[PDB]
Amino acid sequence: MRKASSAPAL
Amino acid sequence: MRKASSAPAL
Amino acid sequence: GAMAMERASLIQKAKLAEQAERYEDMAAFMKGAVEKGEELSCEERNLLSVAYKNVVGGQRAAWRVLSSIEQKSNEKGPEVREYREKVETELQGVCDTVLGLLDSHLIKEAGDAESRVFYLKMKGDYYRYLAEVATGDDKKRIIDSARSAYQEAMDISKKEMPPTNPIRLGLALNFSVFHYEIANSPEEAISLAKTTFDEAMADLHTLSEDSYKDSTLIMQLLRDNLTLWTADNA
Amino acid sequence: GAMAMERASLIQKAKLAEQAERYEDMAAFMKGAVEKGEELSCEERNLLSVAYKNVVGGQRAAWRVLSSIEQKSNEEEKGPEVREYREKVETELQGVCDTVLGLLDSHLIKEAGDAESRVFYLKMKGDYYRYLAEVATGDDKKRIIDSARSAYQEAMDISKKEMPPTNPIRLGLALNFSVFHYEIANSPEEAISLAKTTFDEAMADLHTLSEDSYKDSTLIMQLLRDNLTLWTAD
Ligand SMILES: [Cl-]
Repeated sequence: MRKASSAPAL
Repeated sequence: MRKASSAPAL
Repeated sequence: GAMAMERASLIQKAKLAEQAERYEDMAAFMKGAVEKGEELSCEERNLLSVAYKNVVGGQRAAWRVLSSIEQKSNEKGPEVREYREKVETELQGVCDTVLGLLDSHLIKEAGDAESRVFYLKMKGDYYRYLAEVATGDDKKRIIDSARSAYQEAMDISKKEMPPTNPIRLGLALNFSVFHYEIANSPEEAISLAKTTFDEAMADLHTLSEDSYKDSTLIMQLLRDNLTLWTADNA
Repeated sequence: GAMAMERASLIQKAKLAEQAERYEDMAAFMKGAVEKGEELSCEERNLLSVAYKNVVGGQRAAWRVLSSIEQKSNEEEKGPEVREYREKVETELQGVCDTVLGLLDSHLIKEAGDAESRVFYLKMKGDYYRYLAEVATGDDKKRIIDSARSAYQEAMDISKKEMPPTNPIRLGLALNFSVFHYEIANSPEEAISLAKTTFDEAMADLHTLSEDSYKDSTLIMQLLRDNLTLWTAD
C-alpha cells in the first residue's frame, strides 16, 4: 500500500 | 539576459 | 510600537524566504513572528504551515528514501542506519519545535473556530510525522498525542463548522490518514473518509464557486484515498 | 589504517545523501572523504562536484531572487529587510565557495595526475571563484575575477593540448569559461566566439565521439547552443 494523500498546502 | 546555462553534473 | 515593527519585519523576511524557496529560513522567521505574541491571521497561519511543512516534508521524503534503500540493502554496513537515524533526529527536532510553538503560543481557548481547528489539526499532523519514525513506548505516546489533538479539533469542527468547510475537510482527511497509516485502524480510516466525503457532497449545491473548488479539492483527495484503500490489490 | 574504512563509509553516506537529495549532507561527507588525503576517482570526483553544485545552486538561485526584489523594492513596502536577508544568503554562499576552493587548493589541485583530473579541478576552481564573482562588489571583485580567469585559462591550456575537442570535461570547461566571459568579464563577443568555436570543433568530431561520452558531450553541446541563442538574439 502506497502512502495516502494528506491535506495540501493552502 | 537570463542566467546562462553552465556545465551540468557529470 | 517596537513589537509591531519587529513582527512586520519577520513576516516580510518569511515572505522573502518563501520566494527564495528558503523554507528553513522561512520557518525560523515565522517562529520569531509567532513569538512576538500576537495571533496569526489566516495568511500568516498558512505561511507558518507552508514553511514547516516544506522543511519536514523534505525530511520525511529523505527518510522514506533511506528506509526503502535500507530494506533492499539489508536484504551491508551500518551506514544506512546511521544516516537514516541522522535524518530522523533532525526531523524529530523540527516537529518538536513546531509542537512547542503550537503549545506555547498558538493553541488557545480563544479565537474563531477555524484558528483553533487549524492549530490542533497541525498538532495532530506533527505528532503523526513523529509517529512515522518512532518505535516502542515513544511511538505509543506519540500516537495517543496525535489522536488526542485530532479528536479535539474534530470535536470543534463538527460543532462549529459546516460539513463542507475546507479546514474541517482537511482535518478529517488527515485524521483518516492517521487511522490508516499510524493507528492501524483501516475500517475507521475508510469509514471516516467515506462519511466526510458524503456529508460534504450533500451540501455542495449550496456553496459559491470559490468555496466549491476549495471543498472539492480535499474531497477528491478523500476519494483518492478511499479508492486506494478499498482494493483487493493487497 | 581504518581510515580507508571510514573513507569508504563517508563515500557510501555521500551516495545515500545523493539518493535522498540531501546535498548539504552529501557535500560534507565528500569533504571528509577528500580530507583523508587519497586522490578521488572519476566517480568520487563527480560526487564531490554534484554535492557542492546543488548546495551553491540553491544559494545562488535564492541570491538572485532576493537581489531582484532588492533592485525592485524601490518601486512597494521598502525597508532594510531585503538587503539584510540577501546579505545573509550571500554570506552563506561565500562560505560554501571558500570551503570548496580551500579543498581544491589543499587536497585536490596537484601537479601530478592525468590531464582530465587536473582540468576537472582547475575548472572547479574557476567555477567557484566565478560564483564568488557573481556576488562580489568593488574591492575584492577584481581579484576574484582574476582568480577565476587564471584557473579557467590554465585548465583551458591543458585541455586544448591534451584532450580531444569532444571530451566532456574540455567541453564543460569551455562552456563555463564562455559563461564567465559573458556574465563576469563583460566580454560578450569573446563568450560567443568561444561557445561557437567549441561547438563547431566538437561537431566536426562527433562522428568519432565514443559512446561513453556521447550523452555528456552532447548535453554540453546542447547547452552551448542554448547560450548562443540566448546571447545572439539582440
Ligand atoms: Cl488560552
